[PDB]
Amino acid sequence: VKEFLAKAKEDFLKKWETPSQNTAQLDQFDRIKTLGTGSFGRVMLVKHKESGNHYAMKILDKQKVVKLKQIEHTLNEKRILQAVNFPFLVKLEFSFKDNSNLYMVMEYVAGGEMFSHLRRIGRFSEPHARFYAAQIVLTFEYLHSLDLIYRDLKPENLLIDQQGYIQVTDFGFAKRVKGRTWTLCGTPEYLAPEIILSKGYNKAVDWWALGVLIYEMAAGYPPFFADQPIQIYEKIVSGKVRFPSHFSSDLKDLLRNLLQVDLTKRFGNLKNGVNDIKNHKWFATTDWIAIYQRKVEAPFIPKFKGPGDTSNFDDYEEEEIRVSINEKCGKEFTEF
Amino acid sequence: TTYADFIASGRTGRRNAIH
Ligand SMILES: Nc1ncnc2c1ncn2[C@@H]1O[C@H](COP(=O)(O)OP(=O)(O)OP(=O)(O)O)[C@@H](O)[C@H]1O
Ligand SMILES: [Mn+2]
Ligand SMILES: [Mn+2]
Repeated sequence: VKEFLAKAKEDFLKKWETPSQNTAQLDQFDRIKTLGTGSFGRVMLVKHKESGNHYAMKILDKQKVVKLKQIEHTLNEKRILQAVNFPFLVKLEFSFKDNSNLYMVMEYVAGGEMFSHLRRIGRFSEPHARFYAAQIVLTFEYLHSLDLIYRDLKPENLLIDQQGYIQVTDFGFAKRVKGRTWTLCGTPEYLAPEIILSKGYNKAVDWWALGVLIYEMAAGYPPFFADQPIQIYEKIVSGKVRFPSHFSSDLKDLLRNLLQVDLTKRFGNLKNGVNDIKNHKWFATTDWIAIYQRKVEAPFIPKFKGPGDTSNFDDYEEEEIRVSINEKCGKEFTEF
Repeated sequence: TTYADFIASGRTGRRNAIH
């Protein structure tokens, strides 16, 4: 693992220092249907004309990015995503910009959000949850080794591919940082207490978020929920967690160590780092190399009808993609 | 039950990032 990460860093740093730019243009694609929206972007299924391949095109309105104070975040998002390379990270295939918008064209992950399956099924079995959790553990090990913090782990940002494995999308809050950072960002249910309390924080927040994810996958609801974010934050900071009756003793132990307010006690953040998690009893059956090599049989594989099938995604209201004859925010996004 | 309370709550749909 230590040789692997060393080589992986060399590869990442070359691309980090000299990023890819302007590798496609809008008229090379036919836009088909919206796959998802979020606070910032719209992601559309598109067909690349010259190849016939389908992709997922994230479209960011430059003026909205500026309004929502996401300039640096969006530049981070693209710079990091074009530089990373890992089996459970979605691949950025092209990126480009026009007068009005920024575009990031990713591999289309057709199995849908984990979110939709989780809500429909209700909850995942512990082996099912563990399979996904192991992929996230390996991905964070990779990202943290590159000095990256991810900061938006949630089922809505996790896609299921044709083999039933996870693809992490949405690097909107990802940041390369060696020290502390202070930005209040993420999604309410998944925020670590130290973010809420306006403290400097570090990559330990991703391990907290993993605790929340595992809990939600196995329970079918988050460990801290309420009608409004303010009410959720009060629950998070108190830190009191109650577990479903069906949770194994091993799972409860793991979660007590991940959903730990005390940073000196939180798994992932101690002397042994990620190995405290990898060697925990809950993961005793996990073959970590087999997961990385994608040789483990997935517990669930979504139904796939054919190329361009969007059956695993909700329907969204469509909007015209507008491109002004005047360049917007040219200097701000020069490096994009 | 906690499940019933969650399903009757206002945050069972997709959650977007804070902004
Ligand atoms: N590569 C992909 N393949 C298929 N669908 C995708 C892909 N990337 C994103 N999506 C879908 O589009 C949605 C929105 O994308 P994304 O999460 O990047 O937008 P956002 O505006 O940054 O969201 P957030 O509010 O969480 O910050 C995702 O939740 C997912 O449903
Ligand atoms: Mn998202
Ligand atoms: Mn985002």
